[PDB]
Amino acid sequence: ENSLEIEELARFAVDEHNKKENALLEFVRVVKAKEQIWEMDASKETMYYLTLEAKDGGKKKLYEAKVWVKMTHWIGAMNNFKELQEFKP
Amino acid sequence: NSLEIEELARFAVDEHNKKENALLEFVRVVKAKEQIWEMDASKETMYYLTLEAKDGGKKKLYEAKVWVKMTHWIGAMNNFKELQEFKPV
Amino acid sequence: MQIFVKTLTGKTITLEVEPSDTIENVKAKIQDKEGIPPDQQRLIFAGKQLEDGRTLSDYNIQKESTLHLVLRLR
Amino acid sequence: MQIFVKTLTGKTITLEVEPSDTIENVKAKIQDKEGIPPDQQRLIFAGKQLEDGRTLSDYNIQKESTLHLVLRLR
Repeated sequence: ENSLEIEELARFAVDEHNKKENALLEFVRVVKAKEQIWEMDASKETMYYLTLEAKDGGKKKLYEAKVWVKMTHWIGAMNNFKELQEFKP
Repeated sequence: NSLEIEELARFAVDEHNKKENALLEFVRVVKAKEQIWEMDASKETMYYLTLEAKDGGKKKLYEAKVWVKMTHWIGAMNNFKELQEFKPV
Repeated sequence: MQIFVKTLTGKTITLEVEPSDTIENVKAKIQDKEGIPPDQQRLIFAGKQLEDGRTLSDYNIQKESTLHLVLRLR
Repeated sequence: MQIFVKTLTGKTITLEVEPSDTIENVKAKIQDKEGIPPDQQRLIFAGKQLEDGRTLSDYNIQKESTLHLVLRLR
């Protein structure tokens, strides 16, 4: 929800897309970010819709990826699950 | 790394304090031993942390056992960690 | 009332229950709808493991509340 | 051989299988031992989603390998 955590989620999106399509995208930066959050007491579900710039052929191009991140914690433990939901130009 | 172990120890202390309504003050990590399971993707870890914590205000020594399972597949990553046992020396 | 049951990954189902109903009955509903036996269901709410003997109102599980479900694999 | 199936929390069950067995058959073993319907079982290995049609040898799931299981509530 801050620019450091968004930077890491964007690098996650680009890396996972690269591994999913055998692409070789060079992450440049995150231009815009939109998020949907549910913040139930002791839980945080988040769908991140990040529009970032990455250079596919060496020249920058613009892609929007949506990464799902669910932070579930209970009295003894916490889970942090994240999942790349979509990558698209 | 010593930061990730420090954060796992603070995790153990926070979760135990929440488990017994105790108020233990994390001091430092003195000794750490871990058992690691590896595989192509997931890395399972049982941490046996010997930490210093203040009970009444004076430092005391506690041994904590944290189970940490990081599971990631194409497109996603899971990070589950769980305080399995907390006991002094 | 309607409540939600989610897993650690965010998969969600919705069950119609009453605050008089017991956690055993809720787990039986999860068995009927999704097919997971109640002996495998470890239900979580308000940062607590739920006991099959107590009711939803005991744990202050109001209408439209969301629980989380972790598999036990007994 | 014996293989492991673990959940995201680190709870582990063990199934005795042969490399000829199918992911559908593995999910049938999981149903028999733990009772979770195969249609709810999404099996993960080597950073890949496992399909009910392919075999363990297709995925190079040798002895003492571990799969992961995520509940779907589909």
